[PDB]
Amino acid sequence: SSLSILAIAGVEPYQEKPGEEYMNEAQLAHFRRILEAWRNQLRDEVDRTVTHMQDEAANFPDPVDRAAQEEEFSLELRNRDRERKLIKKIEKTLKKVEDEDFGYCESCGVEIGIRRLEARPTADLCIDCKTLAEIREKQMAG
Amino acid sequence: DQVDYMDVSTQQVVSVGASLIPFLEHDDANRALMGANMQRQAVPTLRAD
Ligand SMILES: Nc1nc2c(ncn2[C@@H]2O[C@H](COP(=O)(O)OP(=O)(O)O)[C@@H](OP(=O)(O)OP(=O)(O)O)[C@H]2O)c(=O)[nH]1
Ligand SMILES: [Zn+2]
Repeated sequence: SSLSILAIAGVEPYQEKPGEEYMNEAQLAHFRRILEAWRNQLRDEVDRTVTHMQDEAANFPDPVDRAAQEEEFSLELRNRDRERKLIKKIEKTLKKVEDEDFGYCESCGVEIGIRRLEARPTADLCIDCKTLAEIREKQMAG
Repeated sequence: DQVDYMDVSTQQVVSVGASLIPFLEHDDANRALMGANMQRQAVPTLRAD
């Protein structure tokens, strides 16, 4: 369905061949393409946002509609900030792919599933370590 | 088979002042706010209708 992250690029889910080794040239190229498309899309969305923000902004004479026009901007900027935070993660993942050290958990040497990487291409840890770390985080935070 | 309770009626969310405005469901929250605030300031006319 044209709404996921494989949709952004014109790629369809990969399919590891019977005797296919784990990290080959083709998979790494695939993931690089995916990340590059995702990024370029996000940045073009930022450009849209900025053009909108630059066109709309005006001085309203009523205080109960200046708030109206500055309560949608807060949400918009929130989404843009979040995606900007994800642009650094994508950049780092692009650095691991270029360095040919992509696809393995940082805590334990186990390799992360291919299907999980096609799910969330920025994955840094395996599902088990991810869950444990998320629990430890949420517990140390609250 | 999981719902323990249910709202008594739709109006229970809002006060009387806001409850008097018709078609709140189609009004932005800010303008409902200002509407209620001024509506409570109305002066009685000569002949109520
Ligand atoms: N649009 C988008 N943004 C993402 C995505 N993934 C992560 N982000 C944003 O980048 C931030 C970095 O997240 P991480 O610290 O790496 O945590 P994570 O491993 O679970 O992704 C996230 O923090 P955060 O705490 O979740 O942000 P927030 O909850 O404080 O708003 C989030 O704001 C994503 O897939 N899509
Ligand atoms: Zn792990």
